[PDB]
Amino acid sequence: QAKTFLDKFNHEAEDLFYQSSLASWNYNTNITEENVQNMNNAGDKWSAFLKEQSTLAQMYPLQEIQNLTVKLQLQALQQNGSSVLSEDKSKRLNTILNTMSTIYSTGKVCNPDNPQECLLLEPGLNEIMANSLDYNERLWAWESWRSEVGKQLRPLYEEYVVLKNEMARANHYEDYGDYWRGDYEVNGVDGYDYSRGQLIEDVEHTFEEIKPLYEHLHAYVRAKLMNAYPSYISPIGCLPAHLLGDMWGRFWTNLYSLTVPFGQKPNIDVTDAMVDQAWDAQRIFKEAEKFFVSVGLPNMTQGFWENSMLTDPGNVQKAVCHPTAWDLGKGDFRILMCTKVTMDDFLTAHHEMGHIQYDMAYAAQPFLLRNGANEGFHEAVGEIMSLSAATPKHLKSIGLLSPDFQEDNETEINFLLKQALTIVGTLPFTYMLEKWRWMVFKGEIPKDQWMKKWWEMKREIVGVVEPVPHDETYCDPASLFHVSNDYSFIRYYTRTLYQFQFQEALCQAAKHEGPLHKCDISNSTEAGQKLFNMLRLGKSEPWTLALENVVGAKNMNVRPLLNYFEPLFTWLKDQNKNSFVGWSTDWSPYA
Amino acid sequence: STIEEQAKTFLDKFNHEAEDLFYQSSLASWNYNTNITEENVQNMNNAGDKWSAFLKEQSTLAQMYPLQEIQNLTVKLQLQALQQNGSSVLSEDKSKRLNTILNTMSTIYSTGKVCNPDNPQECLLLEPGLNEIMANSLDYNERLWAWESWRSEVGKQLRPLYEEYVVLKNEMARANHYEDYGDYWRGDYEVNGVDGYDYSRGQLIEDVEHTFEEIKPLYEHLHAYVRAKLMNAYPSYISPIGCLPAHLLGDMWGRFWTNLYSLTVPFGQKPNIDVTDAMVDQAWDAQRIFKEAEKFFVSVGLPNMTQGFWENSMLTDPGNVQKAVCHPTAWDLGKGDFRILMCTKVTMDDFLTAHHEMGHIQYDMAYAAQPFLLRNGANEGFHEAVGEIMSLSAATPKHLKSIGLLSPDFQEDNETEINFLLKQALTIVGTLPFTYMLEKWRWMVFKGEIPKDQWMKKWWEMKREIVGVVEPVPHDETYCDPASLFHVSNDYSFIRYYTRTLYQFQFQEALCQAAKHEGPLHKCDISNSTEAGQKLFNMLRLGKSEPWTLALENVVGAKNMNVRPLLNYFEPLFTWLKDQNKNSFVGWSTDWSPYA
Amino acid sequence: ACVRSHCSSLLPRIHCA
Amino acid sequence: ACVRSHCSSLLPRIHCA
Ligand SMILES: *CCC(=O)N1CN(C(=O)CC*)CN(C(=O)CC*)C1
Ligand SMILES: *CCC(=O)N1CN(C(=O)CC*)CN(C(=O)CC*)C1
Repeated sequence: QAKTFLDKFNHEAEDLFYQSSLASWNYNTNITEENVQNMNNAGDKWSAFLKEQSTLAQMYPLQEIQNLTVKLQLQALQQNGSSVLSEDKSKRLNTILNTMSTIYSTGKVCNPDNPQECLLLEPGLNEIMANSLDYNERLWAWESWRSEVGKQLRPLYEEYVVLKNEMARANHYEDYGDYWRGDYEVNGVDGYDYSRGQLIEDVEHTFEEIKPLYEHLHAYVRAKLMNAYPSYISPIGCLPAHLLGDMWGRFWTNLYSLTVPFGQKPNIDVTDAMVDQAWDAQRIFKEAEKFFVSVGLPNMTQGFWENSMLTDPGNVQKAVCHPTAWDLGKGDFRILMCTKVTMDDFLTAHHEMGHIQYDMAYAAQPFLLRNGANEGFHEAVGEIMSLSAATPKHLKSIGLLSPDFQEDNETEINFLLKQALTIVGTLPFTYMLEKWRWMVFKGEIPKDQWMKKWWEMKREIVGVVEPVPHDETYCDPASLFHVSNDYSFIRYYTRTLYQFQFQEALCQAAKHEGPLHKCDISNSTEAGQKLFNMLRLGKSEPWTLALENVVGAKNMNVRPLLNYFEPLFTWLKDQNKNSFVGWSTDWSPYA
Repeated sequence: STIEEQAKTFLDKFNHEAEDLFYQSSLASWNYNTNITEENVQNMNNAGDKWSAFLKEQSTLAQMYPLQEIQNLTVKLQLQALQQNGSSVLSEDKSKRLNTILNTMSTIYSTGKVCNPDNPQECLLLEPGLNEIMANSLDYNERLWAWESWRSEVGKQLRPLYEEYVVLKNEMARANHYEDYGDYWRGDYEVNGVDGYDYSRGQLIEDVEHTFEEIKPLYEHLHAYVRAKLMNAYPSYISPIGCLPAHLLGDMWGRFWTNLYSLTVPFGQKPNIDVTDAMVDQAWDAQRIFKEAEKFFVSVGLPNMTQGFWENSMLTDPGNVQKAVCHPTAWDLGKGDFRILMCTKVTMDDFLTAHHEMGHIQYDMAYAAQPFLLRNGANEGFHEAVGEIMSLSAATPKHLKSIGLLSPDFQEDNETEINFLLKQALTIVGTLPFTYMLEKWRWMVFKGEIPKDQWMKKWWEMKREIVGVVEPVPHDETYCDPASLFHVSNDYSFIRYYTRTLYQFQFQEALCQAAKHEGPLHKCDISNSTEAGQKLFNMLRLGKSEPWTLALENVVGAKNMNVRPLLNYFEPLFTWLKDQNKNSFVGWSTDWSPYA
Repeated sequence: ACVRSHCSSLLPRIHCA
Repeated sequence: ACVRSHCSSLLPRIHCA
């Protein structure tokens, strides 16, 4: 009975969903107030059709539904569309929501040294927090950003919590955090179920195993940063938060120049090759498509090459320059990426193309089931590709790298140390943030000590010390995009641990021999059919069964990640043998 | 038409047939509980079924109206009740199993009989056989035989069923987007979206705990003394530094130490405060005791009982002809119909029970002012706390003297005062650590912190660590010691007893301040106080129309449960007990056992 | 699965309702 | 929060869709 109901929805949703996606793409490609007008016009249409369908599905009992796939479908609609919130409060939130997003995008700080010269995070402040080597220059940027944009968000955040919880609890969820964690929840599949509490455990247990690895990178980076900032860094204390190559130390990738193990060794810079062979965007995307075809995967549809924007369209039309793969539907797929001839963009292209591959694979799934098994699955599917392509082997197989090079090990430490500055560094950051938010939702943290706790936790879990005392007037947590734009952040913990689990499995299927950090799945029908098997499922099955289908494991595991960095581990340990490791939480640069 | 109105049209149509069915069911239920007959059961069932059906169809129809589109605060609450309490969340077959599990789990606690080894044919049931020994017997071996016979001859029949129950219960709770069945249960104490009076399900766990940590000093010092005396009754069985064997506590589970007064009385020389003799010598009877209760309530400004109450109630055992269920029970049949079932007896304990049961009838009538759906208590711990505040005042020497059951020349001495408080603690401070641990276990079990491979092991680890009560014989996972209690085997929450206790002392602390009481709170009689009766009546009428946190503030001047009152009540005991044990060991070895 | 309590006791689930 | 994603990024909430 409800089956037919779905058919109707599926048929109409497609035509409606497509217009909405196109309107958003068009606006992103061409920022026209009219594009917004159609986008918002369509936006309102879907928000209605869906809400309209919700009650219609709510008119059916999942209990009676014996068929499983249909139940999973029905689940979504009914578990959505409800306002479950006072029209007055609903408006109060949507406002606060959009207000905080704007203050982040519009936020601007003015150098008291040039009270005229003001910089936005993108790209003025970010450029200083990615490249500068002056304590005072880097400090003003980090502080001013929080001493202005953050303090302003603070009371928006406070009410955010309040209205957010009320909606969550109105749905029987302990708090907003427990709602977000419901992303991972499974119920009804014997031997594949999962609890919104298991996660908070599975994440703290696994992190215990990472603490050591991290402890030395932190000890090594500090060892090095000491040469750069001698009068501002202690051998025993935490890392000042403003010297970590971001606004927030999300990643330390921009510290590789100051933390390169073996300096005069062959700096990997395939970007120069790409120049010296007059490369272009078509080459980058085409090169990738071959790799996907090399593993037994379909070729990009023509619409991709004709509808995608892989270059900045000049001053004649402005666009949202953020690498992004799009699943519009009716078989339409596209990539918006202001591409440039750099290895970074080279690798990013594969990452985005992987999302496309995933979208194309689960495209056959019922409309509702066309989504990643969980929030971290898609991000991982793209990371594994940029991981295979970063391999010296593929670079030669591509011939951006001359077959003169000696894999060596000084080079493997150079390759792993950098991979770590971006993959491991984020985990102490990812974890402690999603914790601190999770606690604030459960209400374990009083408003009066929201920042004191935030920095106690930074100092303790991430060995990072705010360089200026921060009162409870600030909202440093919200000085980061994801926080102030109401997006979960434990995707960037689950994907980082899922990625290594898939690679190891695929490499074993590819009969790869030796270290995993050198595994290029390029040319492996088996390591492709297995991955595809998972992508095709989408969300038709629990993420637990999918992970096992691929990696033979039902839950996340750090071993694969620990194996990938093990060689670095040993080198680090040795390198810190005279060095003290860990940090004294009760030291700060204002000491 | 408007939704808020289409709603009215529906609720108005619903509340019409609701009032009729609820009575039809509440009536046949009474007819059975008083005269157990095949027809009375059939009628009871046929009724409860028709109602359960009406509620289900109405619960579904109700969801059709969303709440965000209703501004009227009252029809909102009503709808939330019908919509939220819409069961059938589980599949028809799964539902059918959990029900059969519950029926079988109850059939076996009630039908459970332990066979005296002496008579492989003779066998005893919990009531009356086994409870009598576990309440009066002073033979370590005879008390242990029953204690084990209960968990090893019935508890083991439950272990398998309770495991399946924990599964289906968690499926249903999680389907409602609830973390577990324990979180669903804390659901009752939850208030979402009332600026100033909001309560999370997790605040209850934080509140049950932080309050308990303040009780530690007292129960520790009571424990010390009780252990010191029990030694003199069992000098070959009791470590001067250990837990109390779980069979030697005056209960089958040790829930209350009320029956250990004969061995714990501080001054047995002092005269008893029981007046069953006076009641007998004055030829009192059920009618007299209940009439004496109505007078206390009228003394405070509350209404007199109804005519149907003195006409349809059953305050005396029907006899052999009519077979009845003698459990102190206050009914609300709907349509201004209120009755009490009690096979009353001429005793001080049955006199005080009536005051408690009558407080329930006062409440049931107090909120008839509310619509059918808000015609309930603020929380599962409110109705009990009410009935208890009466018996707290009714059993005061002031009240007894003025009822003419205690000589007007009686002497309230420190010595008689302490006998009272102590007996109070054995029943009050004692059941607290017992209740906290039991639920704390069930929560952890439903949450998933405790694997089935260590259910019983954790049960006794907790009993030792929290309750300073050790098992006399070691128990594997074949046992279900917790399930050996009616509440657990009958699917009932238990924290209601932790909560009600804290509220009652806060209520009395205030209702007395209202009666301008001078000295120690334990000798406070609110009788003849209209001001106090009004303040309580203010909350009594609200019923299930406002946040329990508001109901509390209306009578206390504060919005959350608080223990400082309870601590002031027993403060004279605490101070004396510290002194008593000055030459005794306080606290306990978790590790020591009888079988070491 | 119950809004109004038809009395103040916790009766045996067996034979009740 | 929303049934189907039309893309793979997380775009600011102001000018979102
Ligand atoms: C609405 C259900 C209800 O009133 N109660 C459930 N119950 C049962 O025994 C149902 C089989 C225990 N209750 C009572 O004892 C009421 C007299 C409460
Ligand atoms: C259905 C919503 C969705 O696709 N996403 C969540 N989200 C937003 O709500 C944007 C306003 C971030 N996403 C995107 O920006 C689309 C790629 C994903």
